[PDB]
Amino acid sequence: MGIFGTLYTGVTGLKASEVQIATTGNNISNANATFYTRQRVVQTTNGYITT
Amino acid sequence: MGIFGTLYTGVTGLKASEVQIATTGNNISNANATFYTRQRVVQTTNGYITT
Repeated sequence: MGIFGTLYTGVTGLKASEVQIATTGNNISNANATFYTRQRVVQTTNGYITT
Repeated sequence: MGIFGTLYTGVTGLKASEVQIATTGNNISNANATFYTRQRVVQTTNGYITT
């Protein structure tokens, strides 16, 4: 029962914190400007069902 | 056959405690995607008895 239960709580909980932490962290530490911005990208799709 | 229930009654408080715990963290969970409002869980009963 507990194998996946407890596991993913730690996985999800930890990620939520460090990410936002990181996002703010360097930006403030930088004499910030903008000559680059987040790259965004997409994943190809597999076949799906409709009978 | 009876102990089946004996396990289950503990499972109620057990899993109810499990589910309610998971609910709080899930409210926290995926904040990278901006904002969110809520979900909720409930218990149920019906007509007249008292004993």
